Amino acid sequence: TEEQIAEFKEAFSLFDKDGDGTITTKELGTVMRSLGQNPTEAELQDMINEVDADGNGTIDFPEFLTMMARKMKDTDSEEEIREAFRVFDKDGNGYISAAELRHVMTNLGEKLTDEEVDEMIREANIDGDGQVNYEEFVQMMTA
Ligand SMILES: [Ca+2]
Ligand SMILES: [Ca+2]
Ligand SMILES: [Ca+2]
Ligand SMILES: [Ca+2]
Repeated sequence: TEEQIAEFKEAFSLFDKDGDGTITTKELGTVMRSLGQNPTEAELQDMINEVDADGNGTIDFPEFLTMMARKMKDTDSEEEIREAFRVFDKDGNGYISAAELRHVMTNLGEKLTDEEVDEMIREANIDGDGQVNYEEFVQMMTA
């Protein structure tokens, strides 16, 4: 963890421009900008409120660190799921068709008829294209 807080410390300093130990809507603002995004003060204020646990109006290390921890898990999630999607989507076309789910389902040890695969697509197909896209996929995986 020692070398972990250090890493986190490094990330915190980019934001803490004047090094007083807190991040302000203005400091958050200059970083967003240096990144090519010019948020309004109102949008900046919402970004701070979300992380500000004690309501003093700024974010300190412990608050950042704790925001950061939780969110690093969820990006390690979206990434596992973004993976499975890619193995399913044999023709990297953005969509999982019946032919594709059937092929991979057979490699998982289940030989399904076209009818059973059809039923799988249906169940998860929202926009009704008869295909499963990333969006439909995650809702199917997670929820
Ligand atoms: Ca500061
Ligand atoms: Ca605070
Ligand atoms: Ca495909
Ligand atoms: Ca669809």
